Amino acid sequence: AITTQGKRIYKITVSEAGAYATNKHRTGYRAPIRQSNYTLTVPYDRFLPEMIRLHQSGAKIVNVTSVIS
Amino acid sequence: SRTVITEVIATADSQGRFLNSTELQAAFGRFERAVPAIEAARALTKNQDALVKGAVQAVFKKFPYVTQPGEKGYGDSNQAKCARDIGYYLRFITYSLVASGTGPLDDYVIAGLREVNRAFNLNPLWYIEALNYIKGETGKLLSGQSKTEALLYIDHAINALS
Amino acid sequence: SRTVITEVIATADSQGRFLNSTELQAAFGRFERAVPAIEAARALTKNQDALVKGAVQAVFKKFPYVTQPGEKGYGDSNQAKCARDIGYYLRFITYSLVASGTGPLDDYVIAGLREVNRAFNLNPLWYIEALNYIKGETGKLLSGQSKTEALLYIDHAINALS
Amino acid sequence: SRTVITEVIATADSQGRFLNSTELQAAFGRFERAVPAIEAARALTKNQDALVKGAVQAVFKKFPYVTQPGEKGYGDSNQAKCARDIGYYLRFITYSLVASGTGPLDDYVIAGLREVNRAFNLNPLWYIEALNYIKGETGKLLSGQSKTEALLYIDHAINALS
Amino acid sequence: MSRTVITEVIATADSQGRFLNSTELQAAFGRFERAVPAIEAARALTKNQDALVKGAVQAVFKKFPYVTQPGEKGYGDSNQAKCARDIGYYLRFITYSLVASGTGPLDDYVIAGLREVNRAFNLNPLWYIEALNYIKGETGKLLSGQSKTEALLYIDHAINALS
Amino acid sequence: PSPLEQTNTYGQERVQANAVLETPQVTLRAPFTEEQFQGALYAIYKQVFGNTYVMESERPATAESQLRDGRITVRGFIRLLAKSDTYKARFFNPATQTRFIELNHKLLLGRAPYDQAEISRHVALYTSQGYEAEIDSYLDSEEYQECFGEDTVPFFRGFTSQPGQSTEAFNRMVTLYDGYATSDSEWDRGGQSARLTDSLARSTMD
Amino acid sequence: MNDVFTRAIAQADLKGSFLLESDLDKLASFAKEGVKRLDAVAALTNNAPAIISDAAHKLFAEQQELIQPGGNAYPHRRMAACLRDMEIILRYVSYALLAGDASVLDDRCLNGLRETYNALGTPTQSVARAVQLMKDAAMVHLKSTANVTVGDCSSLYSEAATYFDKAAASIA
Amino acid sequence: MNDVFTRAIAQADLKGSFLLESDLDKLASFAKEGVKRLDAVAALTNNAPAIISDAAHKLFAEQQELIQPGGNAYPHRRMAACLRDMEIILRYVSYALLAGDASVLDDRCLNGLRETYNALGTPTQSVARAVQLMKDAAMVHLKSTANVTVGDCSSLYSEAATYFDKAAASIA
Amino acid sequence: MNDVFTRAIAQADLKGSFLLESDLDKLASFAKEGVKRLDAVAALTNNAPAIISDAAHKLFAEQQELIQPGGNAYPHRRMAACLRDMEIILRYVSYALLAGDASVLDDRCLNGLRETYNALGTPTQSVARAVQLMKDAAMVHLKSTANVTVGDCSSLYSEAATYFDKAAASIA
Ligand SMILES: CCC1=C(C)/C(=C/C2=NC(=C\c3[nH]c(/C=C4/NC(=O)[C@H](C)[C@H]4CC)c(C)c3CCC(=O)O)/C(CCC(=O)O)=C2C)NC1=O
Ligand SMILES: CCC1=C(C)/C(=C/C2=NC(=C\c3[nH]c(/C=C4/NC(=O)[C@H](C)[C@H]4CC)c(C)c3CCC(=O)O)/C(CCC(=O)O)=C2C)NC1=O
Ligand SMILES: CCC1=C(C)/C(=C/C2=NC(=C\c3[nH]c(/C=C4\NC(=O)[C@H](C)[C@H]4CC)c(C)c3CCC(=O)O)/C(CCC(=O)O)=C2C)NC1=O
Ligand SMILES: CCC1=C(C)/C(=C/C2=NC(=C\c3[nH]c(/C=C4\NC(=O)[C@H](C)[C@H]4CC)c(C)c3CCC(=O)O)/C(CCC(=O)O)=C2C)NC1=O
Ligand SMILES: CCC1=C(C)/C(=C/C2=NC(=C\c3[nH]c(/C=C4\NC(=O)[C@H](C)[C@H]4CC)c(C)c3CCC(=O)O)/C(CCC(=O)O)=C2C)NC1=O
Ligand SMILES: CCC1=C(C)/C(=C/C2=NC(=C\c3[nH]c(/C=C4\NC(=O)[C@H](C)[C@H]4CC)c(C)c3CCC(=O)O)/C(CCC(=O)O)=C2C)NC1=O
Ligand SMILES: CCC1=C(C)/C(=C/C2=NC(=C\c3[nH]c(/C=C4\NC(=O)[C@H](C)[C@H]4CC)c(C)c3CCC(=O)O)/C(CCC(=O)O)=C2C)NC1=O
Ligand SMILES: CCC1=C(C)/C(=C/C2=NC(=C\c3[nH]c(/C=C4\NC(=O)[C@H](C)[C@H]4CC)c(C)c3CCC(=O)O)/C(CCC(=O)O)=C2C)NC1=O
Ligand SMILES: CCC1=C(C)/C(=C/C2=NC(=C\c3[nH]c(/C=C4\NC(=O)[C@H](C)[C@H]4CC)c(C)c3CCC(=O)O)/C(CCC(=O)O)=C2C)NC1=O
Ligand SMILES: CCC1=C(C)/C(=C/C2=NC(=C\c3[nH]c(/C=C4\NC(=O)[C@H](C)[C@H]4CC)c(C)c3CCC(=O)O)/C(CCC(=O)O)=C2C)NC1=O
Repeated sequence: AITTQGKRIYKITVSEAGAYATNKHRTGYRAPIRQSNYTLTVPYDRFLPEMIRLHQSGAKIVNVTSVIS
Repeated sequence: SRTVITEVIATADSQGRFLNSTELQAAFGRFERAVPAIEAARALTKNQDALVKGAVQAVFKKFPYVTQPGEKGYGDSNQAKCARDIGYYLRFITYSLVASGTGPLDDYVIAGLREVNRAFNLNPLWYIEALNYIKGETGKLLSGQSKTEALLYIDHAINALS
Repeated sequence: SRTVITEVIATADSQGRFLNSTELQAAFGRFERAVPAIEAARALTKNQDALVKGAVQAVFKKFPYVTQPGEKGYGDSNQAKCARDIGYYLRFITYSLVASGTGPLDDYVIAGLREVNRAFNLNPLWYIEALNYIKGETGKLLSGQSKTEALLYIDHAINALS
Repeated sequence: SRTVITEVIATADSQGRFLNSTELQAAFGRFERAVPAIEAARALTKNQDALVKGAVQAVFKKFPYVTQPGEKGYGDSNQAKCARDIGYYLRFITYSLVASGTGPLDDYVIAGLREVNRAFNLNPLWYIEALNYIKGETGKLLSGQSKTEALLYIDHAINALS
Repeated sequence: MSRTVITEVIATADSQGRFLNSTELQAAFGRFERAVPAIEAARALTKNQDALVKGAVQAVFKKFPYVTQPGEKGYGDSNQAKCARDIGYYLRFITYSLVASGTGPLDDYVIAGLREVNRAFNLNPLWYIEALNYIKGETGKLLSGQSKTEALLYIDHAINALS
Repeated sequence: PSPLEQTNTYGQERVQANAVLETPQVTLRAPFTEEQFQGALYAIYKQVFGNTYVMESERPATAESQLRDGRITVRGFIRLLAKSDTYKARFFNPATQTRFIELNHKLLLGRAPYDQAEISRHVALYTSQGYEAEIDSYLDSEEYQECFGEDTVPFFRGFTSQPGQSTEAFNRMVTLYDGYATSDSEWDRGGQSARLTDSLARSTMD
Repeated sequence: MNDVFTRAIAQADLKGSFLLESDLDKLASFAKEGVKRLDAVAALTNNAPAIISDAAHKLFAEQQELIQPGGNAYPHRRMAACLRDMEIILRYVSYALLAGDASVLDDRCLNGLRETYNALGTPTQSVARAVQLMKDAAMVHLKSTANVTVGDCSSLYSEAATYFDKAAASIA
Repeated sequence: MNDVFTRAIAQADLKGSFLLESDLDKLASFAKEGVKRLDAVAALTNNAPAIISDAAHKLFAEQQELIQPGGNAYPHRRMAACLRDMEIILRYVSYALLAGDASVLDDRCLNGLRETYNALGTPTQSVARAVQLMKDAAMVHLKSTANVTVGDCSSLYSEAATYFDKAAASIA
Repeated sequence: MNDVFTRAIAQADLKGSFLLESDLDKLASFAKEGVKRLDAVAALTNNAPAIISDAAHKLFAEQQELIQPGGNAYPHRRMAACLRDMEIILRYVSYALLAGDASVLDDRCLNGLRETYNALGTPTQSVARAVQLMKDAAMVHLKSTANVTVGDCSSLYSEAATYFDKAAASIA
């Protein structure tokens, strides 16, 4: 985090894809329904768990942008 | 800002379920309280200027050592700001009465209150005394119910300011 | 249990605040509508036997096929337990009227009714036409606001069964 | 409390790792800066009574009206409480200088002071004036490193007050 | 708290708040049918343990000649006894994982926390890697049919863990 | 009726947690004002800090301001809360690591630990990758993610059966919660001693 | 956590009979008295800073050790906790008042406060005296009839007194 | 948890020896009967709702005080929790049957039920009667030969009976 | 959590009076020798892998009951936990040495470790023996004066040995 390699936070735009919604229905609505598209800001170190978890959830990454560098 | 039906909307959307009775009786509560607040708003619209001026004179009264030269009460533009402040507070009070809720009052004055108060040496007790005096004259200005909910709403404004 | 009074007190406790206007206006609403609600509950408690037994008869008339030997509705104990269940429902509708909230229904009969119903292959419809019988009578036994609100609560009962 | 060595121990615990040259350098510099801070503690300790009396009378000079009857300052018990509070503050400032940090001061005055302020109407500006007088008074009681570090401690306390 | 196919199935079913569907039954059937070659391999390895351990000792000696001279970690009669004991326990746990139809025994017994053991005892994995290399070389004839590959899978997983 | 009377919620009040089961979860979804904001923060602070009262000076203004704008989810704000030094000072600093993990489970997951194997694994995780990784693991855990969601304030999900929860979780959290009045500061010696270790021990063997 | 009607329903279902006409009459009377009870609750809510402040003043006048060095409330953090505990108990008492019965306190507020205060080292009798003076100040404010429909709320005053009394008893 | 093969590996590790030939023999005996185990668990799972429903029928028939008001099944939410309890106990006994080692039932299920139902006020004797009724209802489908190859499985009957007896004596 | 300076300030607050000039001089003397203490703890941390290696080797040479199956540290995971246990013990002893007070070691390793090991079944006397061996290796490594100015550090040696003594007495 504090490290120069820990910095360079990147923003992520996330779309709750159709496959994501189909998986969500079978798993169950334990979270409130929000509009499929939403934005998010993620540091470098926890950048990985974000798209990993989106991959098990079935969603796909719209794009990636860098806050720093 | 919320009217009672506004938090009704918020909840009903939040659980993703239709309105049950309870919020509907709340809607009543609002409607049957609406009219007394309506003539309250009328009366306070009538009395505004005297309210402001008398409040200025009384806040000078109970705190005379701020009217002395060299502090906040001293200053022509200072007193003009006192007057405009009182006007704004009681106008938002009328707004809240019309809404039958504290919503506009909250999101228009209450947010960031304390830090503004000590960030400019504007004593909260000044506005506490001003609002208390306003209770003093509005006790006779309004009668019956309208007096009661006016008392309660400026009381809530004081409690947030206190 | 679960009441508008209890909703107020919990939604003030979990945030640790003292009560302000909106919820106490809702309390006015509750305390004013208590009297029509409580007299409606009184009347319902006054006429229970006809309601329950005629509801059982109405279920038979709307489902003759459950009466014959060899199916689940057949049996003296089965009719006794009919009357028991419908009496419970009338019970809890009266309770909800008394509480001026749909709480006790939700706490007792609405919590988990689906899986217990499919546990014994119970058809919720049977109870729905029992409620239809009940609304048919309360269209006569009550008058206006008490009638309106009893109809409201029983309608919510079907809706939950729906 | 939060001393430099204490926070180093805590952070070394955090990452589950031993100490390194950087934090030992921090402890080193703490050890050397202790000696001027130790002399500051001596100078403040030997002057504590004059410090307290001068601060109390400086606050009185700035706001003599507080001493008027019907106000917080009026009353021999009230003045004794003023002096006792200022003495507690000075003792905690000595503990801050000894501990080479704000740890004890933060924990033992700054934690939960504004609550009492609001409850008991104890204006921070009074203690701010007292600490400003202590600043001016230690400007001559201390010089060099000790004066600068005691000044930064007490103005940290002042900024926390405001 | 071992992880075997049936135990993993049970844990998954308990986690999901449900009973066992078709896939769990099919997996149980597969494990039950594969147990017979695994038991065959376990018995065959049990028969010839001494040859395996001795050949592993001499293979470790021949691969790295720089060891068994005095003045280093591996030289010593107690060191030799520890070599024999370690290789014996390795083959013990390999047989256990063969019988369990899962790597859980090996994982929990040795692979759990092995690396800090090595770095606290200067034990580079390469010696035991060569030991298991000789072990698979010997078992290349010891077993037959399914049992051969059943042993191969678990021993290869153990080697990869050692890597 | 029966000679022995069993009220509707009788189990809720005979067990120490009745209002806990009655108290609903709180979410922060759409733009809002200071009032229910302050309420939500008060609820969060009572939740995370085991009914330890946090001095008003200690709280972070920047984090709550960013949450107010909404750029950071409530999950991120909870991360920032846990990472704050006051969390360690109340919890991590005066208490042993087993007791620390028990407290961390009870607070940020609202449930008792399932088996001693979980405690052992999480102690190993802490030893191998520091303090902050344990909190990142809890708040990144799939169990929390599904049971609460991105916008849910943690609540005591014990006192209630959960999907795939150990039978001892109920007993441990009954022994561990012990009421609204229970505090877990550097005081009372109850937040320091690991009560749950004895119960976790019996689950290791059979 | 139950109010008057909810608990009435509670033992009603416990006995397995319908709500008798007498109990309905009691509840209807309560609701008729409802606006007075709400008036008392509003009076409690309004004067909360005043009552907390002045009650603290009498407490710390009649005891000094709590503010003395090393006293059970000596640090500012501990003083603030000392005051907010009384604020919380007052808020819960007002909760019970509007709820008509003392269920809320026994349910959550005071079920296990005694062990907490032993563990914290707080003396119980001091807390009891603080609650008692809180009660006295609340009574004083409620007796005031300014800007309210005059009448007889003697039941309400006595009932809030019973609240505070059993709260102090639960402290012990 | 700790299955039968896990149990064998556990004892082998504890005494530090290899598998004996008799150990491989008994584990092969377990391996060959796995088909019968699959049949048994399929029978239990498929008939589970019917079994639990009729078992609850005999339950509430035999003890009529539980259902009626003041009983622990009355408020009809407790009924839902009761059905959940029957299904979960049958679920863990099916788990234990599949694993062949009663460790999973003892640890994951029966460790805390005793204190749990003390804290819940449930008559535990009733729950023991319940699980006994479960085994009575389930042995029907157990000896059912519909749609499957016929064969004596007396060991499976006895093992299921012992599992249910363990559960009963546990909650007893 | 608390060090010598914090502990002294705590006593000063307990009596409510300023720090005594004598105790201020004591703290000044402690700070003057702080460079020697920092050197001691640095010698601890560089030799910490060496200290733990030596202690583990000698303990395993003298005790063999753990390396065999059924030993408390027999599996790789168990003995790895053992190794990190001694590692953390030494780490907390070093932390106490930095602080000069045993409060932090009490807060971390000595509040409830005993019953923790009892539940785990860990024999405490083995832990105490490991503490003694680490203490011997540490006094050996710090009594050397490599690349650092020589001086009288017998006070630091005594303090570290006594910290190990309190740790050992706590565990066993
Ligand atoms: C769970 C079952 C188990 C395993 C897997 C095991 C391996 C093992 N071998 C050890 C020591 C040892 N092991 C060896 C064997 C070495 N000699 C060399 O030829 C080779 C590199 C290698 C074998 C081919 C030696 C020499 C030592 C002594 C290390 C020392 O004390 O310096 C140790 C450290 C314990 C001690 O020092 O007494 C372990 C844990 N022990 C077990 O109880
Ligand atoms: C912050 C204070 C503190 C520390 C550092 C601590 C260490 C610690 N040791 C543990 C178990 C253990 N501790 C040991 C150590 C034993 N091995 C040998 O045989 C000796 C008899 C002895 C060491 C000389 C072992 C082997 C285990 C694993 C228990 C098992 O799996 O059977 C555990 C719980 C399970 C785990 O983490 O895997 C902890 C937390 N506990 C604390 O409360
Ligand atoms: C809190 C209020 C409450 C509810 C909601 C409730 C649902 C309920 N109704 C029951 C009796 C029952 N009730 C019915 C259905 C009635 N009888 C049939 O003749 C008609 C078709 C129908 C009337 C329209 C049946 C079929 C059972 C028992 C199931 C059985 O024995 O087969 C049972 C016990 C099941 C049994 O004894 O086997 C429950 C849990 N119980 C309650 O105490
Ligand atoms: C950590 C140690 C500690 C301190 C320092 C502390 C301050 C403190 N001073 C108090 C009283 C007081 N404090 C003051 C001092 C202020 N009022 C003004 O008049 C002065 C201009 C100004 C002084 C600069 C006075 C006059 C009183 C008595 C009247 C009152 O309660 O406001 C009180 C209220 C309780 C009481 O004594 O009756 C507190 C909490 N409390 C603590 O636990
Ligand atoms: C953490 C404890 C610490 C502090 C607080 C610190 C400040 C500090 N700056 C110093 C010299 C100085 N400080 C300044 C900066 C100041 N002078 C200029 O007029 C500006 C108005 C102003 C900058 C805003 C300068 C220019 C010097 C002399 C240059 C030199 O360092 O040789 C001195 C030596 C004189 C003395 O004994 O007071 C101190 C202590 N050093 C420390 O180790
Ligand atoms: C890990 C698997 C698991 C088990 C073993 C389990 C037992 C269990 N049953 C419970 C409640 C209950 N359980 C029952 C059922 C019993 N009472 C009646 O007398 C019946 C005869 C009898 C059914 C066998 C009832 C009625 C309750 C509600 C008690 C209350 O709310 O006061 C509870 C409290 C929380 C809840 O589940 O709602 C547990 C933990 N729960 C689990 O998640
Ligand atoms: C559910 C409602 C509720 C209760 C029941 C409650 C009791 C309570 N009192 C606490 C501390 C305290 N409570 C008091 C108050 C008492 N001690 C003094 O001696 C006085 C005699 C007396 C007040 C008049 C004090 C002084 C502390 C400070 C102890 C400490 O936290 O270190 C704490 C720890 C909270 C924290 O700081 O994180 C709790 C939970 N708090 C609540 O939110
Ligand atoms: C939105 C908030 C709101 C409030 C709070 C409010 C007060 C209020 N007080 C009322 C009557 C009353 N109020 C009171 C209570 C007061 N009298 C004395 O006893 C006490 C000093 C004091 C109790 C704290 C009494 C006794 C009555 C007359 C009812 C009766 O005699 O039965 C009524 C009913 C109409 C009336 O008779 O005036 C209202 C609406 N109105 C509002 O719109
Ligand atoms: C997909 C999961 C799966 C299932 C469901 C399964 C059942 C199954 N059981 C079989 C043989 C058998 N199944 C059973 C068990 C049954 N016979 C007994 O009489 C009882 C009624 C009952 C056990 C309580 C028996 C005894 C055999 C004959 C095997 C032998 O010689 O012992 C067979 C081989 C015959 C065929 O394919 O038609 C299957 C497929 N196998 C599977 O892989
Ligand atoms: C990054 C942390 C750090 C280190 C490591 C460090 C080493 C260090 N040790 C010093 C003195 C010293 N260091 C020691 C300690 C050593 N001598 C004894 O023989 C022991 C074997 C051993 C400690 C166990 C002693 C006794 C002195 C002499 C005291 C003095 O010079 O005032 C000095 C002062 C050199 C001088 O005054 O000319 C330094 C810089 N300084 C630091 O800021």
